[PDB]
Amino acid sequence: PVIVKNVRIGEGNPKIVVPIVAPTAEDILAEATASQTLDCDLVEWRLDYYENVADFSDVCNLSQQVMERLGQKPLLLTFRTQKEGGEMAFSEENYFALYHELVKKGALDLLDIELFANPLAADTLIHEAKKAGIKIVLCNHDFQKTPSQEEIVARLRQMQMRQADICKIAVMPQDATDVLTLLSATNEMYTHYASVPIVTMSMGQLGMISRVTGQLFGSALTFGSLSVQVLRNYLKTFEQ
Amino acid sequence: PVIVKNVRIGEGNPKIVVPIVAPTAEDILAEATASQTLDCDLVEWRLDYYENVADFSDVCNLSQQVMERLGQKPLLLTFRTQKEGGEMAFSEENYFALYHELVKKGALDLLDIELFANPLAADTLIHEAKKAGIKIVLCNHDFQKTPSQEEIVARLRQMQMRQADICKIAVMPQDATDVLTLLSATNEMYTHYASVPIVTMSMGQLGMISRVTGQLFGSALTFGSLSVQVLRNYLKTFEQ
Repeated sequence: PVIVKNVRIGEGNPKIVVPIVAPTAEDILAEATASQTLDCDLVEWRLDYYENVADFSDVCNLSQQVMERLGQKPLLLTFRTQKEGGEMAFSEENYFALYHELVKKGALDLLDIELFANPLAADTLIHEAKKAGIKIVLCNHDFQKTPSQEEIVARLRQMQMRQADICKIAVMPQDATDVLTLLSATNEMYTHYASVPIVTMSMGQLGMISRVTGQLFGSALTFGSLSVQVLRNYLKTFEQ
Repeated sequence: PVIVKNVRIGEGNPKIVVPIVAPTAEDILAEATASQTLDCDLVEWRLDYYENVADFSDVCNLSQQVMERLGQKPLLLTFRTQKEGGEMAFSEENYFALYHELVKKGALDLLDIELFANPLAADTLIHEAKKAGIKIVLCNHDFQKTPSQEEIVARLRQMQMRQADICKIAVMPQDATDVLTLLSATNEMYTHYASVPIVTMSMGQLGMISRVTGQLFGSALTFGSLSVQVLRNYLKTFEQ
């Protein structure tokens, strides 16, 4: 169980994550302040939405102001790359340079790193982040399709092998079978291979059940904009 | 799609069944009247709870009174046998004799017959009930375990082969894998073999999700005492 600011990720009910996707600084701070009265456990600031994300110092400073308003909720920072659903084109070099800077002079508790990004660069980044006390979330997103159950499991297993603190995968269902594929992949990974927390979801309207069944099948985080209030309520209903 | 009093079973969202399990006629009538303002689509009266179920004429008359109070919601009549989770010991002979009288002198829209009951007696009953315009629900309940995915499918296919209007199976999960097994069995039956509506569920707290996922995986009916209020709300949230 990964413990950050008293939030026990990988224990009890799935912890709730709200994303900030606002593009202006002013709205990003407002929504951070708003999280203080939202029924969630942590906050993900999505970097690839931020209009000034190419200014790495602006981002580091802004990250400080966001943290100050979070009422001691963990702050996850994520630059989702374009090939996995992200908002903007970004060179690999800028991808790793931004993260290295946040690690040095930014505020954050967890760092999102895509499994498929340049591993040599990513591994070096991982150790620099961990040294700073940042928890690592390795992750993969397929927004077009659902890989086979074995491939989802293999990807989750490769993240754990790369010393992820938390392994995450999101896949896009095209029918109800794909949702089962994701749910089963989640169950197999969790019961048989996982010794760190894992996070999975089947995206879209078809995969929505995957966002409230985390306790049953072994998914330790769920993301809420399903809204965060409905999410907590639904988690309690399906609580084991 | 089985259409009964305008309830289109097998289309759109899962239709909600509220059971009546009160033991006295007084409370059974009270609950039938109360269903008129409950957010449900039909009503199952569990005969095996009824203190006077052995008085077949009393049951026939009571069913008439129940019907008058249903605001034109379909009435499903069910005697669940002990071996399948029922409330009382009851001979095979009295089980068929009860249903036969109901077919002739009772009021009911759907009749619940268990797959494993004496099939020759059961088939003769089925044609008599259909002749009286009654829909047949062939069904199986395992309240202690979950059979293999293939067996669940085979039982559902056997129910359809015996000319069921609706095929139903409830199984008992012992872990998360068992719930998936049931959900997967549902999906496979629905997509590859079903030409009549099917109803599936994984019992208990573990399998609670299978009560709100009918539209996604192919289950046409869901039962709520989850309460009927919560159920409809939850069906709308996960609606496709």
